[PDB]
Amino acid sequence: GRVIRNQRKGAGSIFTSHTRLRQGAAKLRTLDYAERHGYIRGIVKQIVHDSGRGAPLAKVVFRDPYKYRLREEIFIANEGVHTGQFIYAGKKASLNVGNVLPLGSVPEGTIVSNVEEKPGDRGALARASGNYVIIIGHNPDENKTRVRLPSGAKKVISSDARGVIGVIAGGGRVDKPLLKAGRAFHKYRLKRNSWPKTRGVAMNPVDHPHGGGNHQHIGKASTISRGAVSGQKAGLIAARRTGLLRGSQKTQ
Amino acid sequence: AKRTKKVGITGKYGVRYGSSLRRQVKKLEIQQHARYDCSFCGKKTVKRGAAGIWTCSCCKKTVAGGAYTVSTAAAATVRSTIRRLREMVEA
Amino acid sequence: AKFLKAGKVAVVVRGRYAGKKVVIVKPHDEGSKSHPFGHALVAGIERYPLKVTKKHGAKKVAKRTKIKPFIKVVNYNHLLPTRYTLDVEAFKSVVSTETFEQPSQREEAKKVVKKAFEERHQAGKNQWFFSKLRF
Amino acid sequence: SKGNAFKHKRALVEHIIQAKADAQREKALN
Amino acid sequence: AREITDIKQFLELTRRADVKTATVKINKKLNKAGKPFRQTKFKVRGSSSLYTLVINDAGKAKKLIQSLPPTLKVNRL
Amino acid sequence: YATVSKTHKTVSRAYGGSRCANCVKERIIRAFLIEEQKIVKKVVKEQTEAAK
Amino acid sequence: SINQKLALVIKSGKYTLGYKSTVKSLRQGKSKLIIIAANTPVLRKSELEYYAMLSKTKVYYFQGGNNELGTAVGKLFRVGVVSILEAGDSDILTTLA
RNA sequence: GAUGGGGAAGCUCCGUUUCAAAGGCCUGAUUUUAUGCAGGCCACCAUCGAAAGGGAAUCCGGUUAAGAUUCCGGAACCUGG
RNA sequence: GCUUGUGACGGCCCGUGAAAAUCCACAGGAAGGAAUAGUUUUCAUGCCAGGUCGUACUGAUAACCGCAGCAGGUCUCCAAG
RNA sequence: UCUAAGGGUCGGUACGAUCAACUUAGAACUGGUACGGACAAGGGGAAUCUGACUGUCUAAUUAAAACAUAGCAUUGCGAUGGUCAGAAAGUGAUGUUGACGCAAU
RNA sequence: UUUACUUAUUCAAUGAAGCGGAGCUGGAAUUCAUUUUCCACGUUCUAGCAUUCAAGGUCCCAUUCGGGGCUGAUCCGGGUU
Ligand SMILES: [Zn+2]
Repeated sequence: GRVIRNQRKGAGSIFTSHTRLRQGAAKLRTLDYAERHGYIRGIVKQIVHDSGRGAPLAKVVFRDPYKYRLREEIFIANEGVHTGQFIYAGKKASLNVGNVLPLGSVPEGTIVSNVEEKPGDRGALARASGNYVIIIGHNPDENKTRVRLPSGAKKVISSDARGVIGVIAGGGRVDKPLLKAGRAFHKYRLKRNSWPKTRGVAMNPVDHPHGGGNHQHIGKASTISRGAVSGQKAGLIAARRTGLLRGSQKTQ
Repeated sequence: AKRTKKVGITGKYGVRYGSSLRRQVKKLEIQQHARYDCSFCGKKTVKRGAAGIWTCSCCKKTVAGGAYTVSTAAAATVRSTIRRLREMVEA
Repeated sequence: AKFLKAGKVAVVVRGRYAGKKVVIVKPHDEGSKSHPFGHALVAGIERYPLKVTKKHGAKKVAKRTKIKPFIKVVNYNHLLPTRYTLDVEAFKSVVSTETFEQPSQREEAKKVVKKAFEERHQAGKNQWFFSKLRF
Repeated sequence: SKGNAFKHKRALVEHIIQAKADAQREKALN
Repeated sequence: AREITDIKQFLELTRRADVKTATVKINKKLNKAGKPFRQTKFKVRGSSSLYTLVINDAGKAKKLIQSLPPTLKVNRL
Repeated sequence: YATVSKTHKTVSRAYGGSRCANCVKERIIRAFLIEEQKIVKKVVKEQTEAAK
Repeated sequence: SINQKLALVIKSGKYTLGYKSTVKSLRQGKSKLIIIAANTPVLRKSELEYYAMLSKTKVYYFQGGNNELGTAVGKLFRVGVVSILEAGDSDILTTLA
């Protein structure tokens, strides 16, 4: 047969990310002596839009503690954050929207975003528009914070990991229909080459396992095992359930 | 004189895309094109550009909000519970 | 009440002297043909004395502490009054409405204000007035 | 005059004279 | 490419120790509302630019040529 | 700008050819008021602990 | 409350509206009490406090934005600061404000 | 696409600020002589990549069998010193 | 009126629509400096120099690619009544 | 061949003058009843099957009901990860990404 | 089968900047001979400002124009975290 479409994405030739107009990597301030022993004040100079990102960015400038210069950071804007607002980042910062605090020094039920997985990686969770995590309980001895991830999974991470108070701005974006392929064309025009998508059932047997036949049908079970091979993982991979669920979701 | 009965702003789409899809877009396009009050200067000059960014016409204050509304109802109750937990620290 | 008098120190916020501290000498509360607005005659600091330490000795101490004054009529809306004060009767008469209008008497007026500001920078008098405003 | 209210220049002058007549004739009775 | 208005400073241009040539241009122009007059142009060729003097009075023209230094190559017309 | 003289590129003021003469007035009032409040901030604190 | 005390000074006393004229009245020392809206910018709010401190003028902080401060003084426009020069039948200058 | 490195029997591959001891800049001291040594700085860390992107500065008249915003005449401007 | 430049605005986006070399300004006050005379080449004027390669012509129903002096194909500017 | 209406500039409780636009409407008269006179320039209606539509492809026999599409739904994955690439690698794509996301249908 | 460990190995960060231990100062805190214990230990109305091996204090040079220690800024260990 022929190398199928999902196998060619790993080569990275035309499937790379379109990064010309992006404003830079959105990261928290580097964890230094000031943040783990006090706080540092930053000024939101301007809120700018990032190409290919649903959420807006915030350019916060800090003073370098060891050299006389200005250090401009690229934060992800939370709702309520405005230009000129003072942003306090550190262990002793107050509990206000836009501030950056370690999760060990926030109360239970706090809503935070741009959360570090490991302390010092500068933000890994609750990062897309309209997303947040909930601080469900603490653990002083064997210091770990239990959080509620946006997918609903419960995770245990260190209490020294930092996070931005509030919810990521730009929520409710996916609540509006695009109404046409043209608006969907410009959306993927700035992210990567993954649109439009041809169905594998309408392909040839060389191009997809679902291709071929006198009728457009898959032919075999679309549930693909986890231990399968590249070129076989087409369709539902390691699916523990299929079909439309009768009932509700959001497990308590 | 009122020119359309129910399509309103979505009259530019003609007869395409269905009535129900056009109806929910109408609710969000009205929100994203309307003006809002500036909490800092008190003027009705807040307008949307580059969704998630809300700029006051005068007053140069730019506030990060929702995609189609200046304040998301989810963020409204978050701003309250973040506020509520804050009085338990000092008092 | 009336707090714009001959004693109070004011800060100019508009025009070639913004951010520089002045002292009001002759406040004209209301009315003048050449100035239809409330104004006051002030004397200020154009070039503040430089930071001097004990390592500098006897030749540049007299150089780093050279004060260049100026006299100017300033609108009340262009002044930022302070709660500080500065003794003014030392040079109250050398500056007036007639020191302008044939400016040849301005340089004679500035010399008296200069030497009065030199001797009050001496002996630690009004140390806030001779400190340059950083902005 | 922004909506229409006046089909040309002459209709506006006539409406000015008539409205000024309606302004001074009510002053005589006050 | 530069016009000169004052007569006294124009003589200093002719003795700048770098100018060597000068031209006198005679033009026939009409008055604002009357008879035509004799307008003359005195042009000094400097090292970097050309200085011109437009004299609209014929009486000033004849006594200004007398004031030109003899060490200048004056080109009539 | 390198060819033209100095007076065409600046005005006779602090932050002359850099700011619009209105943000200059704002940042002088702000400089004076914050520093004035800063020394009021310390005279309040000076006897706050001493009067415990 | 404060609102009906503000209604008396409009029709029985002399007052001043706006920022520029409030400072002019406060430099002249003709103001007895200034009222500042809640949404007034802090840089302007802190300047009025410093100006009133120099003239020994009481400062009252209105519990509302400039949109309703003008409503209190009976004006359809928004007023950021209200200056009281001479009170009439009101007792605002003798109340806790 | 080199270097430092890491792969590969090897032709060579990965990688581009990368697990590196990765440099020259204003000078001032010298009056033996040429540029030793004295402080302070700056850490960007090869290079290639557009005759339609970015970009220091020229115009008019005349002229050849065939050349010119390039030659001639006149009048300018920029850069470096 | 046509072509074009430009200004102030308005509409559109789950699309908000390059980078760098380079030049300037400001903050800063290091250093350097006058009165029997010293300090300016971002003011005016004066002096010198500006190298290397390309530059003709066609650009198409005959100069390009199609076996060719082929009704095919091949980017763009100027636009009278 | 005429008529009416639509403007500009100097003097504006005695408003007449003067210069400059093709626009529309109306009325007679006239002809071998012709007149968007050449040029230019929609056939229309009543239904069925089918795909929603704009769009896309078999360059050189198939332009379609085929593909794409918005919408809808399912699945995998919280980074010591999901999917994929590489002979190997202190190697890479998504990823200047983080579940309103990416990946597979 | 669990658990513990300095380092081997692995992952991440940072122009390897403040780690670990002890000691000061205060207080919460309670004394049953005295501290048998625990946290703090310069910045939160405001789109200003923060750099010249730091001013000050104190001690040296050979007074001359300036140069150098301690402190300001606790000490100890070189395990970058
Ligand atoms: Zn506003």
